[PDB]
Amino acid sequence: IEADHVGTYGISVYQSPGDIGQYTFEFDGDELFYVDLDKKETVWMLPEFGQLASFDPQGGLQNIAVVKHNLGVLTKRSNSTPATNEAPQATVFPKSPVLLGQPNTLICFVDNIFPPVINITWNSKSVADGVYETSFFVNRDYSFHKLSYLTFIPSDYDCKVEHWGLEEPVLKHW
Amino acid sequence: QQVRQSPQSLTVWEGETAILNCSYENSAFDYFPWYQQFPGEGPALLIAIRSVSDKKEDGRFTIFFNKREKKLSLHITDSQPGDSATYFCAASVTGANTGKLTFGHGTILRVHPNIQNPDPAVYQLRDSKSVCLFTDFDSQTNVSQSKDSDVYITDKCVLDMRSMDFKSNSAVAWSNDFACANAFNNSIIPEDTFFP
Amino acid sequence: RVSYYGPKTSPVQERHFVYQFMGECYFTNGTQRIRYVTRYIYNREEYVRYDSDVGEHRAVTELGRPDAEYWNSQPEILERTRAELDTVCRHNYEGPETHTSLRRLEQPNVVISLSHNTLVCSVTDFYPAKIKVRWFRNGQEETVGVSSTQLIRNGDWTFQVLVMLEMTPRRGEVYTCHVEHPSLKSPITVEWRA
Amino acid sequence: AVTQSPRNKVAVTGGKVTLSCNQTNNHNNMYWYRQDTGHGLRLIHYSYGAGSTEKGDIPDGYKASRPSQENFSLILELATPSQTSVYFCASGDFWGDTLYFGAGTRLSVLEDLKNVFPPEVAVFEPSEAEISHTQKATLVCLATGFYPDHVELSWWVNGKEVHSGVCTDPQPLKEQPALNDSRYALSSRLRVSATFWQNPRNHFRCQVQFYGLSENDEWTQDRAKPVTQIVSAEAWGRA
Repeated sequence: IEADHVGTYGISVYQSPGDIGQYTFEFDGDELFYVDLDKKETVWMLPEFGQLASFDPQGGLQNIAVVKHNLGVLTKRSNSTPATNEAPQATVFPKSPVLLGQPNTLICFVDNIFPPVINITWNSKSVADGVYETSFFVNRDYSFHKLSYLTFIPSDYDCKVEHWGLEEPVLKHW
Repeated sequence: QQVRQSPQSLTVWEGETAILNCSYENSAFDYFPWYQQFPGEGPALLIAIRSVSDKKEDGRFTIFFNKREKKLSLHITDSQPGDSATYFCAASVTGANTGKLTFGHGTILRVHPNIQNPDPAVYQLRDSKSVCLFTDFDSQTNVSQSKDSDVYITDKCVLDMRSMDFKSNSAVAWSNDFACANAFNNSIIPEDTFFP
Repeated sequence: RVSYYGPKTSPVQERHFVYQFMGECYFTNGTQRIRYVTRYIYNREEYVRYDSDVGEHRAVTELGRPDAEYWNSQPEILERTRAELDTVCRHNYEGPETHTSLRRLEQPNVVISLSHNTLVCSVTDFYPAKIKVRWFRNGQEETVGVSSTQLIRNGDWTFQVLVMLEMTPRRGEVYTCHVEHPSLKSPITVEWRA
Repeated sequence: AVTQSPRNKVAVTGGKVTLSCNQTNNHNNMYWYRQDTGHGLRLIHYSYGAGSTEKGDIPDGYKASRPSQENFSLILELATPSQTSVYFCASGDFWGDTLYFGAGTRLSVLEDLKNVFPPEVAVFEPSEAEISHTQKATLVCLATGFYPDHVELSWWVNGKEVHSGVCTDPQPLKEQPALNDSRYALSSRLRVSATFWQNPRNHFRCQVQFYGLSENDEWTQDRAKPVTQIVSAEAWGRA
């Protein structure tokens, strides 16, 4: 469908078992915000937008309720057919040009995610300090993509995904 | 966002039209439902209007909405004494998908039953404290309470919802120097009022 | 302030299972033409959809007939969803988006650097996505041997593009990377002297 | 239908009260409101479904729990005097225009159980003045000296409860408004014809239902424990 802009509003995603949900807004491909369903807090991708607009997190909670509900019914309606897994693909690239002795951000882009539960990690050893994951994004084909971010001090790295539609975890080296 | 209702108590004689007013402050309110609460039960939805709507009719009850002045009114025509209740104004921003309604503090509407022939009198009842009954007075009497503790006056009863046959709006005074001639000293009595 | 409103998901009456619901607003020429499309998805298969062109729900798989038939019957739901094209799309574009997404402008950083060789023009951290990046050699537009990445989406409301020119450096030549973008009053021109 | 339990409860500071609410409309949202004069109807907690629970506008001092779609509970772990009130429960559908309320529960939380008295009740026969003057007769019933104000009055005319000709106060009244522990009184009236009253075969009774302490409660004074009870006063038609 042709358009200048597309706002994708009120994206609700629920999955059982696990009781996992997500409520996000997007504009033109970019996440405006999500609702934190445990802190019940609207958290914006850019704090600056949170200072210029608002969204009552409760309208997210109620919508997740509906979508939990609907999920219960359709589960049964189709006689409980289960979700069919997919193989995700990762692509690692840097945010700015890389300059040793200069701080840089390294982005991992996983796509063809479905269902939306992945472990996205990373020397030959795990690393946890200073990573930001994004929320799940929406694809025209109803699989998801997600980006992870690692902050490096360029010196002289691999991105590890554990999904279900992958028999052994896939590590895309840099 | 506060909803503010006026007046706090309204008293009306059967057949009048009651006007209950409500105003709000949040411009984003677009749904305005009125809830009626009878004594002893909990409120039920009486009647509601949306913001895209100028007036909402429903039998003897009508809501008048004014968006510009952020003002709202419930009219009750042909006030039956069975309409005696507390009435609450509410409003939600329906776009916020939150499910919470903001509530006025409600106005108490007491409807007086109508008297075929007024006959103001003050009677002395028998004990088997002693009690004095002021009864059968018309629209131009306001019963004020006693200037004396130790004298108790109840002014506005509410008829049983099921009363069919003997509806009146008397006042009762009781105490332990107390006779029925003086009992209603501090309220405005009609001049030709019976004292047997 | 000004506020984002979302649609109302319509309700219905190991092995894993997935539900997803979305409201898509399609703006062309600001709010001159809006299309509103709302989708209900079970296990990656879309099964119900409303579309403001149709003006009414439709089932997209045979799981959907119950709900599309149901929601079409009860007007408190169908009229509401029809009106979400204004109460959600038009309201959000005209309100919060105008104060946020549509007002955002971050200009790009451009740096050239050598890698028969090839220079790379690194243009990063900009928004929105419209950008033109041309090479000049001694002041002549070089379109042969120049190759750019596609627009790369950073996920943090910033784009980047890298334009590689194949070149041979002869002492004296000037290669300039030339960048036009809505955020720049005048274009950016960054030179590399051989 | 939306029903709450218990409908009346007495409690002392420091105790743990639990109001419970059940609903059978297959509604998804449930709410717990509170009603006090000068404050209207305030939201304490609510819930969009089982397992979840939201903080309303005055959630302090209460915790809520929605174990089941049909069940919402409201718990006061340390009851306070300030939590004395009338509590209302509600429900509604997703995006519902209507709230559906329960019948309410009166709850009194008191610093001590010493001041919980039942009502003393009396019927007052109609004056002959009113009879001869109106061919109407009005009985007046008085219930005095009770605490708290969880009371309900009824008129019984020869073994069947009667409603025509009855009007009673909608709320009790403080005997000594200066005191903070003042006892309360309610009044009522029943008007019948004079022909009906003077037939001394008709009897008239004023029955007042008081709610107080329960079986499992604990009473530490010599007086009879003010159980939840009924007090009645009676009078016979005459000449």
